[PDB]
Amino acid sequence: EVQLVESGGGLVQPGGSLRLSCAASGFTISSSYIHWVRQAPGKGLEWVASISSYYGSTSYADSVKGRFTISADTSKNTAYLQMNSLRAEDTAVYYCARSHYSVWWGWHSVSYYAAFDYWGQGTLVTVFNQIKGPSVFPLAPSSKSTSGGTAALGCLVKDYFPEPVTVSWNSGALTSGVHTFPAVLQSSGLYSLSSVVTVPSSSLGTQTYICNVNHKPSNTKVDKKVEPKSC
Amino acid sequence: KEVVLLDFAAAGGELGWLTHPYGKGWDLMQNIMNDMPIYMYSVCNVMSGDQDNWLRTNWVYRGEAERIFIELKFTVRDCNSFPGGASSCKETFNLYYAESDLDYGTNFQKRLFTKIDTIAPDEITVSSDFEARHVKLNVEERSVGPLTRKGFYLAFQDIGACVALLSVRVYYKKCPELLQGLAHFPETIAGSDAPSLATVAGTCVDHAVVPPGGEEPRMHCAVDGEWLVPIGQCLCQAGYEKVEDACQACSPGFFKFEASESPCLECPEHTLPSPEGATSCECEEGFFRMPCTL
Amino acid sequence: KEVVLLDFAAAGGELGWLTHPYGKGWDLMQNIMNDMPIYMYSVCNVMSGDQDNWLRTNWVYRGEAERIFIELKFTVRDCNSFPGGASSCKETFNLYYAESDLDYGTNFQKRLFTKIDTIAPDEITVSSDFEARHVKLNVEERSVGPLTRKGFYLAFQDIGACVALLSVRVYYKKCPELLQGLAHFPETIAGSDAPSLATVAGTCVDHAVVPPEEPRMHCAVDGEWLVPIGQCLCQAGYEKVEDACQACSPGFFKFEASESPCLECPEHTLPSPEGATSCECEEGFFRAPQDPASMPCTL
Amino acid sequence: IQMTQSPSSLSASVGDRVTITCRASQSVSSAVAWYQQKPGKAPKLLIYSASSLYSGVPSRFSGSRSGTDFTLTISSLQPEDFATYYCQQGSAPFTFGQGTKVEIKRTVAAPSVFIFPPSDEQLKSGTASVVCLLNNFYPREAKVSWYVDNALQSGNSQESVTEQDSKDSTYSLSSTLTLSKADYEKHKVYACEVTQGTTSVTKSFNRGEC
Ligand SMILES: [Mg+2]
Ligand SMILES: [Mg+2]
Repeated sequence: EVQLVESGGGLVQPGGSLRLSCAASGFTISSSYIHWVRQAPGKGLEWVASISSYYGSTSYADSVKGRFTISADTSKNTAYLQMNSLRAEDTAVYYCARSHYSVWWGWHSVSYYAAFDYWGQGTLVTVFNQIKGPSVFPLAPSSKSTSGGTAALGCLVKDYFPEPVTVSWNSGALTSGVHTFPAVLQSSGLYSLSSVVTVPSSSLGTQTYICNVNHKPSNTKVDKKVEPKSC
Repeated sequence: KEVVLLDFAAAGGELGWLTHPYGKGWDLMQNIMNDMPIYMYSVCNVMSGDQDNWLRTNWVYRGEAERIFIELKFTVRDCNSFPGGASSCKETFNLYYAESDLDYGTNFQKRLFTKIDTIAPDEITVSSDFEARHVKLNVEERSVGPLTRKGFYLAFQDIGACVALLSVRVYYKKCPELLQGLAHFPETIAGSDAPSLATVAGTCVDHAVVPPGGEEPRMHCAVDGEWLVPIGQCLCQAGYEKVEDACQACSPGFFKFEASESPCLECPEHTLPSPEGATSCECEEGFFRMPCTL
Repeated sequence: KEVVLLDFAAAGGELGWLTHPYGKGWDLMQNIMNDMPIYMYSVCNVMSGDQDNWLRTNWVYRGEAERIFIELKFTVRDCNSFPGGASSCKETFNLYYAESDLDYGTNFQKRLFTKIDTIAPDEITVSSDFEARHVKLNVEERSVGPLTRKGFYLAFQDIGACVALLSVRVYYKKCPELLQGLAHFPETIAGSDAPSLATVAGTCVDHAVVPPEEPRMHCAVDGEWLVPIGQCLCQAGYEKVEDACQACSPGFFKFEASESPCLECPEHTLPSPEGATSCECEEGFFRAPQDPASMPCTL
Repeated sequence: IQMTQSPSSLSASVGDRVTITCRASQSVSSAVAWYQQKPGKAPKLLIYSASSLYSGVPSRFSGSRSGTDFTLTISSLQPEDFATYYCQQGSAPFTFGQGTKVEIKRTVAAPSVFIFPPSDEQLKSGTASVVCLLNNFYPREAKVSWYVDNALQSGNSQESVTEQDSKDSTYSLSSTLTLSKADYEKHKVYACEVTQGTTSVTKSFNRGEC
């Protein structure tokens, strides 16, 4: 019942402005605080802002003090965060949550305290400029990958920016054995990840395999079929 | 003395108490700064108005209590440190009470509760942080009496104030068993208002007797719990003297025929040393009866 | 009893009282209700906040007062009935007091004023109109003591409430000249708070004599006498008629000082005359040696 | 107030008692909480109030504490969990913990190795990126080496390791030898050696073979 949903993600220019909205469901934001917690890529959680829509009290961290502003349209049970002057450091995934208010220092609501009990799902605010369409190549099974009753084929996603890249095989039907690797930031400055799927070698010549690389940050939809080198 | 009838800092929420506006409104709070959980009640509904928040205590057993005293320890926020208290914020709570012969519980009837007085803080909790970093303990005390039924209820009505209730004590006074005047006066109860309350008589201590032509020992217990105005006394009997607050036998060579608290009188002229605890002095060998007439 | 030391409803502003925040703040008002409810002070600075308004009374002469009592009659607006009391409206005022040996006047110098308690109404004057619409006069009472100097000062601190000061009474208790027990107990002063513990004696009334302890009554803080110890007794030849010893009627005598009414001459003695102490014997009838005035003059 | 954690990361077998401590440097009240965030997933509450277990959370999680040593403990291990575990102070800052990467163990598995040459279309762009795959292996600790004509290549390889699989608790590593068109076509034989423990398997290919 108590649900929290975040929307407003995307890519904005360095120093640009974005707006994120947390839609609250199953509860009244008047009887709880609203929080915003970001997660930098590969690092821990960091608290950003708090608001007190019943009281209106606010609080921000010195990381985003002044630059970030939290608001609560109490008429629609919705909280917002307006980020201005987005920095390359600010690129993260922004979560929203709730907790009780407990106006007295150290005193907490014995009947209604559950520290950050309900949470959102995560929205990405890419703060970059460089945009690179993804280069896709096949990883052909061959005399090397024929070995046994099990074969190995894959797709290579090279020199793209910025993240993320969503990879699905054969329109998302081939899921067993699929290991989609994390990207590695090459010396060129563009990320690179490779997706591979393990399928029986008996199905190489009869079952066709297609990887669906999707790079929505660049509005690109690549459909590549992996064909055995044969030659 | 004081016989405590209710303390909030003894059990978790005194292990009880009701919040009339169901879940909303008053809510029992607690902090565990140390290994001593400190329970407390609070309400902070300032920005709404039209507030009818109540908190009723558990049925206290009256016993022999005739006047109960109420000692509240609390803090109150500024009503001004929250921007938005526009014509909806007050800084006073009203203290009520109801007298019943039977415990009811969870059936708080807004109607049946008589009011004592509207309390207010003498220090206002002001702070920059929303959590209110430090504290200002207000201490005010009222009394209501006389009480008639087998018990009573206490109530706490709020009209939209940010108050922090930390303790609630209910006690009655009692005069604490004096023993002065060679008379053991038992411990008795206090009165309602301006009374002569139960001027409990005394009990003559060992070897103490009221003078034949004298009034019996009586001391007036008062409303505050203090004994007052000794009337009458016990006096050490013949052969005994007042040593501290107990009659002691006359030392050898001393007598106390005159039944009084006065110290032992010395044996008169030409008399054999009277033994311990002597009454009138036995005359001496050959001396016949004040000096034994020579 | 009560000896009043200050009343606001006696003269126009008692012909006095100071408003420290210059013109602004407390201001003496007046209305002409039913026949003459007049002379009132008020402050209604709700929409400002940060209010330090004071009102000082005139130096009251302490006299023999040892504990003074303060009886305020006032009304308080809602703090809610005016749209715009946003974080600037409270409903409590703080009552102060200072003890001084010298009348000063016009010299409230904002530091040296001790506080009694922050009062608040137990009934709030509420109405949907600026002009008060049948009021609810709050009545609360405090006391402070013991006093040391020849006088004292009262103060009224406001933090931005719409209050209407209507009366201020200052009195001290006094035990009111009791006469029971055939003793004239004088009218005396009250004590501080605990105090009593005094046995202010009485004066044996005419033809009343203490039996060969004297009557003493404990004056208390509340103004009530307490716990009589000892008594006066109507002397020989007198009887207790109402609260005064009266002479024995003709045909009656009173041998000794006692509470007993006049005894009539027993027998073999002519009726003892008015106010007699001893029964005069009859012709040939003689009062036997053991026989007292109470026993017949044996023939 | 500075919340700190230790250890930064740990690995243990199934059935092992584990503990991670959140050092509250200053007296930030006493209300704290412990969470655990799946990499790339929404977090869920584990325990709060330093003792209050979130309703439905498995009983193994426990809110132990020693002064400012607010810490979490798990009895042995069960199907779920195994993420990077974060604490959080319930005071006004709400500063969450820095995390502790926990790891489920697994019997040393079979590190199957594959290799892919650069495709035809990539060579026309002037770059060659050879691929070496380690599929469903344990532990991640290994030694991956590239030999271009029996010459160990250094610096031109990128290694990426996925997260632990749910079913078999296995890893996946990818070594990427990146070259140029002129350099790839000038050599003949390319091999990828993986040295895990005592076994050193090496898959290879030849340019003029398919
Ligand atoms: Mg009152
Ligand atoms: Mg006070």
